[PDB]
Amino acid sequence: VPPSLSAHCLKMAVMPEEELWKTFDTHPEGLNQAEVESAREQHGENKLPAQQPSPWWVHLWVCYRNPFNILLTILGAISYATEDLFAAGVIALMVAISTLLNFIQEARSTKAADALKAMVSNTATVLRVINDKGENGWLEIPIDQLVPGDIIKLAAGDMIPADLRILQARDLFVAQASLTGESLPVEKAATTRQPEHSNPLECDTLCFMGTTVVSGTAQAMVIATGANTWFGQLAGRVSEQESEPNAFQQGISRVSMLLIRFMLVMAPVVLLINGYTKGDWWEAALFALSVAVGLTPEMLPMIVTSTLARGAVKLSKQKVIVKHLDAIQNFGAMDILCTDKTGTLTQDKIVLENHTDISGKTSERVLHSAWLNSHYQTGLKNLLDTAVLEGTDEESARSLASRWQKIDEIPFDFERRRMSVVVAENTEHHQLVCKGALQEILNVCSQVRHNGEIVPLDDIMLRKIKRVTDTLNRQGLRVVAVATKYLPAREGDYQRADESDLILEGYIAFLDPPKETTAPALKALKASGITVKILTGDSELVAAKVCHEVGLDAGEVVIGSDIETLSDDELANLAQRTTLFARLTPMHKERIVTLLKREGHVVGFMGDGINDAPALRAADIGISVDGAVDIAREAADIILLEKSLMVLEEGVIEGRRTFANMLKYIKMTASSNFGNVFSVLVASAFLPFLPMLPLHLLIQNLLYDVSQVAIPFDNVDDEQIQKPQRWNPADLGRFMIFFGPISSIFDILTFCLMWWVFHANTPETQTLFQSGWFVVGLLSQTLIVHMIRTRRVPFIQSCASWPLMIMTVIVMIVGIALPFSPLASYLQLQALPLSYFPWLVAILAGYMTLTQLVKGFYS
Ligand SMILES: [Mg+2]
Repeated sequence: VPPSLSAHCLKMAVMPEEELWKTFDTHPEGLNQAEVESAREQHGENKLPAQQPSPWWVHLWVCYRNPFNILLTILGAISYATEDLFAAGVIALMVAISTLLNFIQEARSTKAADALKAMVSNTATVLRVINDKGENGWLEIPIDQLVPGDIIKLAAGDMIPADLRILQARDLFVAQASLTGESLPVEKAATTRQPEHSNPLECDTLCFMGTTVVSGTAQAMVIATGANTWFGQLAGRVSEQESEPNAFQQGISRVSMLLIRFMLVMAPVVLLINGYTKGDWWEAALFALSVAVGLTPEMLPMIVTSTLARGAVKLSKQKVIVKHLDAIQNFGAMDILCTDKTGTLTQDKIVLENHTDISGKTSERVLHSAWLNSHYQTGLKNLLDTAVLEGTDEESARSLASRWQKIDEIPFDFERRRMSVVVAENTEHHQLVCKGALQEILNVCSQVRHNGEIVPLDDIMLRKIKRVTDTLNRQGLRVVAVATKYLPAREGDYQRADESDLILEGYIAFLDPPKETTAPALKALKASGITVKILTGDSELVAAKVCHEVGLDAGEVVIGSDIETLSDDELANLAQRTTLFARLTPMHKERIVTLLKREGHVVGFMGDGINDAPALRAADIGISVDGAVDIAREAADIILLEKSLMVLEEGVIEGRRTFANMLKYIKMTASSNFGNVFSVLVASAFLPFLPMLPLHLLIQNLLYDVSQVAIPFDNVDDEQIQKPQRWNPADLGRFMIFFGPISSIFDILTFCLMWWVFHANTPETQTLFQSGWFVVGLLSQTLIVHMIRTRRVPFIQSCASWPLMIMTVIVMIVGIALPFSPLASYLQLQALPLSYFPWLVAILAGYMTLTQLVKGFYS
């Protein structure tokens, strides 16, 4: 920070507002097109939404830094060094395919996740001159067009586009955690109320760029733009913009890290045992290359990405359009679901039930009062208005339409949460009818009609009305109170201020029948381990009653007022053991989701509201609907076609299947590779030659992975997808430790069979031995898949899908017939005598039966 720029801000904050208009050449009405153009030409332009794009060459490097590709490149270069061009070329092709696949996937991710902030859809509210004749108005212009000395208006949830001086403010609060480091918002006043000057960042009359407005409204004037902002650049995200990678790529990286760990503790050991026993350190390093390449699945990223892609494709037919590949991983493992009640628990169809007055008696004059407000409205079509319109009879409707004529209408606004319609049956007096939320109705009503008699509205009547609508809400009934007022005829236009001293004729009640499909869906969601939570903005009574029909156990309720007082940890503790949250603002939903995220649960939020998008952004997975507002869809992570918990439940089941397959392949390949590597290690000392060469091991792995291409099409047992899928190397390591030595035992048997029975006990005839262990190693690896895929019995209690069973047969045929081919010469393999095949079959059958029997010892 420059000291010179640290004094101009203080001077402007302490400068009188009277002289501020002339200093920046700004008028109270605003800035015209010519004035704005001159200011832009002279001072410059503000921070443009455009940012530095990632070059094609630069993106390839970050697309390559992942540890798996580094390990593969190291192995390929080493194989090139040790006079092995074929293996090095194959490894190079594998790493190139991996890089291209990661490239296309990362381009898709960048399309899905361009940056932390779009900075393009963000605009600013400026006065300007819309009519160009001094009429002015309100415009939504990009922040880049904000010139210095421009009058702007601030509202809650709007980030500061540039440095501004507060001219007028009404309870304006700004979160300056980025600049000042304080999370607590600092109130901003029109005049500097701070006693001590010389603190430009702490000045209450100055707001800097990069900060947001927590609450309140204000009208400030821009003082700096472009590089003149105290933030400086605030847009130099040229490189390392996506510091956090996909959780999917993170999973692949940690899986590769486990195997790298195993290599770094096993390859040196082999180098020692064979290399000290014999003394040929070149062959010792060749053994080290063999063990290092033994456990390194070549197409691990290819198979995992294929599995996730197939999951995403088959979810598309289940009305679950998943945006990103990574989203499936979080979708399977999700265990807490936070949804609003309207549209998921209850169908959005809203029928009308009852015509009660303040006394609760069924009164039809309340329907007469309500019908005019709905019919004589010219605003946006309302489904509730059509409901109350249908509620009334046709003859009475025609009589009312003939008797009354529309005069004026008050549009519905969130500030008052009410809408009023002015109608008149004659030219002497006019009748104003207003409907809305109950509390806002009593706030504007001073008298009520009790049993058809006008009575002053005292406190006892307020309490009795509160009790009766409390009973209505406990029934599950959305109460809407209707108010009427008689005023003399006038030529003026009625405004929101005219809704005062009205007479509350009665209350109308509406109910939402819960979806017929939602009860089994909620019963099944708990059968999948998913805990359903309701974060609803409606009344606590209505939500509690709604939870009863569906079958969800409301238990004790939590009101959004209480959660405001609590801190992060206590609120997280409360939210862990509570199911329903009511009377919630969007920030409350975001905070509750973030606090639920802490303990490790993968929390997903489902919403289709305009203000619901930040909750979608915060959660581990944001589920929205195609029929929602566009911004929510762009901020989501799964856009299912229609709001239904049955569709989401089936989507979760399929997203668990995709995870079970993707993890099952990892465990199978890791265990088999570790078994082969262990066998190489234990027999490294005794064999004067390599058990199997790297070119032999690499081809075996490639063919096994080709047989692993059908894994995404496998049939997952219902036991696997019955709980959230967790991914941790702690269990992968012990699975490898258990299921490696079982393979190593039979590989030792194969070593002994070659050494003694077939007399391949001389380094001049190592090819028969090396070739011989290759056929059995490649056959057993693919054959053990059917034994170890399922905890239950291998063929009579749980079978495998056709693609998997087939590809296994094809790879077996390729492996057996590979030595009997011209390709044997280039692969350093040779033909095998017919006496081998019965021994091969015996070894494979023994390995299968043994492994199936031992299998029960995991638990
Ligand atoms: Mg093996």
